Amino acid sequence: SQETRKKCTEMKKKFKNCEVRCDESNHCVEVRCSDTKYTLC
Repeated sequence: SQETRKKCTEMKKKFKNCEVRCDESNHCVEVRCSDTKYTLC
């Protein structure tokens, strides 16, 4: 529980230039830099 919101904060630390968006419905954090877009579930 809330491992996704933790992971979103962590991905924002690493990828603050990229669009790191938090979730809870899918428990998957999508990150969207420009050409590179990846989702850590």
